[PDB]
Amino acid sequence: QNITEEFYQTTASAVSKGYLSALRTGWYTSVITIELSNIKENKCNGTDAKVKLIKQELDKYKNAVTDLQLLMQSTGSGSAIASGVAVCKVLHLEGEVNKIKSALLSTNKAVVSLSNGVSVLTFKVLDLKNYIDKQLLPILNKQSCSIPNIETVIEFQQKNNRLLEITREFSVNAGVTTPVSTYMLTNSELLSLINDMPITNDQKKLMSNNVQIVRQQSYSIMCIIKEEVLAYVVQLPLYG
Repeated sequence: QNITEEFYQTTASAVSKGYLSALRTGWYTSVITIELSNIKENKCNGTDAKVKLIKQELDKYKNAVTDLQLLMQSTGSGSAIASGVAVCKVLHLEGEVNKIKSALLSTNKAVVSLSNGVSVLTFKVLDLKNYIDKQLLPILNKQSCSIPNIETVIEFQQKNNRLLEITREFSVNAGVTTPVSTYMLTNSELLSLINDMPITNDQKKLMSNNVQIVRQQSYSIMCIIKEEVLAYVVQLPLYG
């Protein structure tokens, strides 16, 4: 007799699931990118605890990258994610990934015209290469490993945690996840994407007020790792 299961429910709002799904008229696809460091396993004189912890965190960084590389090689028309899948194909066209990277070199957001006709908003939500190439490359790219003070270990785990969780969600879901978690797209990132969507301001108010409901109506789709860029497509509903 519990009719609540037929309703999206948040702390302040509820929406009928069938009514919301029926109102959908299209999909909006965005490209979410994480900048990665292409670093091989460097072996040097590692004795103390802090070096072990960094290399253990580094190993998990390497495993997550290789796991996602196996996903992109792994993984139409009538599918619920056919919109996002089509965008992934364009990203596989040689030259698109560098185009997205060039536009995100100075900002974490930029509108990019692909080489199929679609203009797609692109985000860079995490810059791991910048952190690794400036805080860890000087320490470990040596004959004898440098000593990273224990707070550097904590910082790197903080930043690396998001990549591991994203890899974990993609691995157990075979590359397609719903609802879109806060690790795929934080609330701040999701609200920013909504504000730049080609919809009305009232629609932006509707989605911004109900971010949790938007997550349950959206998909996150793994696309590619290429040229130090991890790219996945977030597919958001359009009610127009």
